[PDB]
Amino acid sequence: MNMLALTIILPLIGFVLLAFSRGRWSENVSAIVGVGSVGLAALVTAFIGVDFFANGEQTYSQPLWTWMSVGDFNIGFNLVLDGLSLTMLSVVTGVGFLIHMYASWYMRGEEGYSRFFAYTNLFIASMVVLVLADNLLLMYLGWEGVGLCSYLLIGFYYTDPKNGAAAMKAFVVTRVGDVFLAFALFILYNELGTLNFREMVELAPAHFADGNNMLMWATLMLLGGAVGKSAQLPLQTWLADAMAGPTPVSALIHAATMVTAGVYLIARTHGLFLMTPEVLHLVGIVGAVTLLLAGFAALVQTDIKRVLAYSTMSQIGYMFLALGVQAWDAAIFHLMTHAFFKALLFLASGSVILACHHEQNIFKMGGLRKSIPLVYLCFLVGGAALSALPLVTAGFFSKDEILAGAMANGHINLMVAGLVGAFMTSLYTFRMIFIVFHGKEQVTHSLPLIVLLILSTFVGALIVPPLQGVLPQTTELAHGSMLTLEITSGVVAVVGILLAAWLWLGKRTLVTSIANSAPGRLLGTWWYNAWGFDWLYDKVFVKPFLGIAWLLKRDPLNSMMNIPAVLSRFAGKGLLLSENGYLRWYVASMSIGAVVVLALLMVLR
Amino acid sequence: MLLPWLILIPFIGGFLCWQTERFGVKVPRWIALITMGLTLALSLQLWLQGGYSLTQSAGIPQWQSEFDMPWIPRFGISIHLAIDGLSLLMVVLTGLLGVLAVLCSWKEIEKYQGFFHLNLMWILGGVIGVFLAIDMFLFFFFWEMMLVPMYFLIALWGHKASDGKTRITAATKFFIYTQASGLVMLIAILALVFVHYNATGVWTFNYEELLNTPMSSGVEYLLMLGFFIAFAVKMPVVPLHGWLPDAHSQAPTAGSVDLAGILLKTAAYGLLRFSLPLFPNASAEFAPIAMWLGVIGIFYGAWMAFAQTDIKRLIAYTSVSHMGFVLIAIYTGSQLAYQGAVIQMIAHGLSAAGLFILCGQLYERIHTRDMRMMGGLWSKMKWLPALSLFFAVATLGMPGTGNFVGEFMILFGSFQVVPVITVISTFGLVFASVYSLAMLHRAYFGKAKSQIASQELPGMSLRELFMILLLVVLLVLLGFYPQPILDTSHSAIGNIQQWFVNSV
Ligand SMILES: CCCCCCCCCCCCCCCCCC(=O)OC[C@H](COP(=O)(O)OCCN)OC(=O)CCCCCCCCCCCCCCCCC
Ligand SMILES: CCCCCCCCCCCCCCCCCC(=O)OC[C@H](COP(=O)(O)OCCN)OC(=O)CCCCCCCCCCCCCCCCC
Ligand SMILES: CCCCCCCCCCCCCCCCCC(=O)OC[C@H](COP(=O)(O)OCCN)OC(=O)CCCCCCCCCCCCCCCCC
Ligand SMILES: CCCCCCCCCCCCCCCCCC(=O)OC[C@H](COP(=O)(O)OCCN)OC(=O)CCCCCCCCCCCCCCCCC
Ligand SMILES: CCCCCCCCCCCCCCCCCCCC
Repeated sequence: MNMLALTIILPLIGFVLLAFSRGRWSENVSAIVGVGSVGLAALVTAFIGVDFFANGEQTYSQPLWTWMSVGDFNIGFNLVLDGLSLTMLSVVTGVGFLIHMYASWYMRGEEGYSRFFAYTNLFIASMVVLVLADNLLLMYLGWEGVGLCSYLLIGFYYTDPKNGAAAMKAFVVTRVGDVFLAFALFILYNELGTLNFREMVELAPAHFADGNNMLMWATLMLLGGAVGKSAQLPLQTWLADAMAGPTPVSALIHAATMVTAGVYLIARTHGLFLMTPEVLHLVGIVGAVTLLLAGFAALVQTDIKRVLAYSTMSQIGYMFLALGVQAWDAAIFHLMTHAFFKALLFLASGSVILACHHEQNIFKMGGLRKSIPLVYLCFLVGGAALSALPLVTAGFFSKDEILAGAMANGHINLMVAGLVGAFMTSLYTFRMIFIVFHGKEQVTHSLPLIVLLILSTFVGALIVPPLQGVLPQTTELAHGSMLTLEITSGVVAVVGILLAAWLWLGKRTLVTSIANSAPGRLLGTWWYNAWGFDWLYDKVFVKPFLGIAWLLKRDPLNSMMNIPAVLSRFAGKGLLLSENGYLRWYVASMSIGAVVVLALLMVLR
Repeated sequence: MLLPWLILIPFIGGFLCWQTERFGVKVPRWIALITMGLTLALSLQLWLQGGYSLTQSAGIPQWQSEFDMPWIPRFGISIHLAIDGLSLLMVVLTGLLGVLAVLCSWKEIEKYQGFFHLNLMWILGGVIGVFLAIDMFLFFFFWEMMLVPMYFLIALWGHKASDGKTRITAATKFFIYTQASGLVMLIAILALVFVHYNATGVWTFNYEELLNTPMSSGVEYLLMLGFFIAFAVKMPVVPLHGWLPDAHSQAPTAGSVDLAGILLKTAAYGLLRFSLPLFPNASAEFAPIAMWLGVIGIFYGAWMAFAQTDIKRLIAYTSVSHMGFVLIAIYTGSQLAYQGAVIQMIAHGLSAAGLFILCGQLYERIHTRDMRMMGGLWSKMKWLPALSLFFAVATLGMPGTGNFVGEFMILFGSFQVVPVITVISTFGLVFASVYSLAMLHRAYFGKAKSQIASQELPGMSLRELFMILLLVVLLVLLGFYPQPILDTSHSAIGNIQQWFVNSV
């Protein structure tokens, strides 16, 4: 278990080597370095899990050095490992290893190969730092590393200014959420005097026995940081534009690293959120609203990648609902299963966009099952797991546990919202699948596809998270009650896919009747632009920022301090009018001064 | 004992590099490099022999080294030098920045390089003397003496593409600002000395004797106002800030002048050393105005840096924002915020030094500085865009670099003191990320917007790459292991904080 720091050291070494290589190395050597770094991280993680289960699942701590030490401010470089940290360490390492294999096949002949692999290695290292951190400041270091690597990888094609604008907007939105996280850090250190999570859980109910407003503020700011990183309300707008990057970048962001950081922050500080029930209720409400809005947005999207983005938004909203109903185990189970099938869907979409020309609309594509059937069945199982198809997909069991935890704690409305979201999820997923793959035609990568094919089924559901002794157990349900909820969820999913097949498989006449209707056009244009959130954030934040910058670009304070210079020049030019060179005026001025001096002497005598 | 040599070795080296020009025109750069190496080695030996990690706070005065020699005994004026943790850290930073400034002017083989290097040596010696003098008249003397070579360097060796008259205007605005503010400082020094003389009856100009002075409220407020006006011009603090982009834009193209005396934060050292201990009640009353001026400086510098089409003016406004952060930290009264201010000072010096050297190299490569005439420089340059990305990431407060560490202890201490200033400054950090990304995407990303950026450019030499990688390594080490720097400056910061809070 002593090799816990190797999971950070090896991706850091790979990133440094591939950054200082500067593309001088061959493609095979760069691929070997990057994929081998992430694979050695995965192997060290596997050995760590073996040794973790061999010792009876005990929480381990590995300190390296003390980061900062000023008075009571003591922050250290201590890694921690419990069941949750091991769970998403395994998720991040394995999914990143598969994505790195797929990207090593995918980016052959691309400019920036070593730079891409260095950035992804730094992404992996930052997320391992995030999930292994014992305190909030080291987790903040991993948090900002995740944000910076996402910004660098989204705008990987730096020649296109749209990619750069998308990366800049994603970095700004994540940094606003990161500022909210720092607000939580400042409040927690000011109240408790420590930043270690276990020490907060120990010393919080004693300190907050009388007043709980500051703990409420800290948990609210933690929720703000979580919705900033996990793309929820009100900081969700960055993902659809962040889609503009490469495909394995999207797979790493939506499956392994970026969107799971908020869920990690909610689940790791579960004690502090348990001390603030209203904030946890707000987490559940935010998750429900985000999943509903994401489904309604993805129903009308005209691209595969945007549909997958809003599907990621909806499933992160599902996880936030699970956290809000105190179903933590269901949230982490859905975390790993959604990582598997969303990685599969994104890699399959990248294969599709490689096989079918350049980027195109979904209505351009049709009947693609015959030409590319392997990635068609990859899309089929990934959409079945996304839509929670019963008895064959791990997503069904994950959403089943989420909804069982939702209704087991009295959250009826959140369960209803989750069922409606599952219905809409099946609707948009099979709408995209039937539009793209049905109609009329117009070894490096096969192994990760095979692994994500297997893990998207119930084989992924066979993996039980080792979360006993870390997160509290969800309250159990009556067997008939969860049987009824299971059959209701299966009925909802099956009627969703049946409605999608009735609407989009054949000649879309009922679909084009709704779409070409004026209220249908209005609702489609509303949902297609992310419910006008980007428009509002441009008109409320971006536009006055640009206006203030344009107003201030002449430096008004510099002119306000240049006022006495122009006053001095004007006064000097005015005083130079007395020196006209006339002797009679000089004698007159001498007499004038004589009268002035004399009169001043007598009035002040 | 070593402190007089720490001051006059730059002066003697400047004299020798002026006088050695007849032996060859490539000689004075070697003399300047050797002299700055000796100064930095003396500072490092003082760091080793000081034992600063094991030094505890014992109260002002507490100097790990001292020196005294009478200079004008009529007024009780002596050349009085002293070193402790914070002063030695700033002297080491000055030596390192002077070494980088000498190495950054290696390729200038012009016919009057001896005067250039003598002026550089005199600037660095004046900065060291400012960091070392605990006699108020000597401190003011160094404070104004380090600016005449700056004026002559800007006005004569400045931006050769620009006309001379613009350089004259910029250098004259800089010198007028600094000298008028320092004249207000000298008036404050004289009035404090006369208050001491009326109270006790002995002529003195020593900071140790001027600490324990009996005085009323309102005169102390005016005296602190004079000191703060001088430091706020030098810091800079808005609206006394336009000399910084005016001097940076018309600086010599190597960027060594920015490293020599501009990027070394003598004003924050003066605020910590002289403004707070001599006038604690006035500083406590001025703390809301100081924090709000820092907030306005952060956001004004952010909005100016985003609006700038020029790289040097952009980095100048980044400096304005970061010293707004430091000014916020200085008046809180928290030891954590003070240590964060010291870390932010050192890390900002390193990061802005890297940014200025990279901008100078970029201007040497492309012969223009407007950002609308470049773009997509990642594909046309070998090392410069990657290091520029690292330094811009450093300036926005990214962990793994000391800027994040410094301003985060600043915000931690500030939130322990005042929450609203902290939250508004943290949105200022959002603005800082905004302007850093704006500079990166205007300069090195996108398509080429002119003809010079559409062709390949020559790469860096071993010297430039060595200096930039040294700055990168130092910034990464400061970001990940800042503990020796905190332990060096812990005693003096504790003395200043205890004096500030034990009298209010
Ligand atoms: C209910 C609300 C909940 C909170 C919501 C918070 C929303 C935060 C802001 C989200 C939107 C960020 C958009 C960033 C876009 C960046 C990309 C872009 O559009 O770049 C264009 C421009 C590029 O600059 P340049 O290269 O000079 O110009 C070339 C010509 N275009 O670059 C620009 O124009 C840069 C524009 C930057 C604007 C930054 C605005 C930050 C606002 C922070 C507000 C935080 C509020 C916190 C809550 C307060 C509650 C009281
Ligand atoms: C915080 C406020 C309170 C404390 C203030 C402390 C004082 C120091 C800080 C403020 C300094 C302000 C200096 C403003 C002028 C800077 C110098 C300058 O701009 O010079 C260039 C200018 C000529 O430039 P140009 O536009 O080309 O003119 C064509 C000439 N043929 O040259 C000219 O136009 C002529 C310059 C004449 C000399 C400079 C002006 C001195 C005026 C007195 C300054 C003292 C403070 C006065 C009160 C300040 C506000 C309260
Ligand atoms: C050519 C034309 C253009 C160029 C020239 C323009 C003008 C240049 C000169 C500008 C400055 C004018 C003089 C300013 C100082 C005034 C001093 C004063 O009025 O003092 C009165 C009083 C003295 O204190 P007293 O009450 O006697 O103390 C004993 C009680 N125990 O004091 C008190 O009771 C306390 C008073 C405190 C505040 C006095 C100073 C105000 C300064 C305002 C601007 C600065 C604001 C703060 C800093 C902002 C950032 C720089
Ligand atoms: C344009 C740039 C320059 C700025 C303008 C020029 C300077 C203006 C200074 C204004 C001073 C106003 C003083 C008003 C009260 C005078 C009478 C008085 O009450 O004196 C009190 C005291 C003498 O009586 P004593 O028995 O010594 O009592 C000890 C008191 N604790 O008196 C004393 O002990 C001495 C009082 C000294 C007061 C401070 C003087 C210098 C302050 C720094 C510079 C001015 C403020 C900063 C710049 C402002 C903006 C430019
Ligand atoms: C004044 C300029 C400061 C620049 C930043 C310096 C930051 C401190 C770096 C110290 C070295 C860190 C790496 C080696 C640690 C060795 C520890 C040995 C004893 C355990």
